[PDB]
Amino acid sequence: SYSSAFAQAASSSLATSSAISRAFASVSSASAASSLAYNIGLSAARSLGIASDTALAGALAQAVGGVGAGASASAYANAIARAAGQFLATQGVLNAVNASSLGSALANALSDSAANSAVSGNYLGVSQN
Repeated sequence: SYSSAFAQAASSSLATSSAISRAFASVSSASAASSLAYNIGLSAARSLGIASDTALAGALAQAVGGVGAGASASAYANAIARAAGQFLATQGVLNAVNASSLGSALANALSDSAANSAVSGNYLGVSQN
């Protein structure tokens, strides 16, 4: 079970990533959540070198939209890590060498992308207090 191992390491980092928890709590619509998962997924897919960034990010958009708004950071993180998990399994990137630890590597790419959402300085709800 390479997808479950990838999702264990990905979940370990996504659950310690308060920036990803804030990304999912900031949005209040399943299309805003799927669009965040698309934007952070295009960034992760470009950093990882994927030949179809729109298809991997599109699977992450459908993964987050599959639970919909008003859910745990674990539910969205597991949905992303299973959808990335299916994509990296069909690429053969998941292997007995370290399919587990590559889940932490994807969660680090998504964490860089969700911290990078603070570059735009408005999508995190915004405040002046």
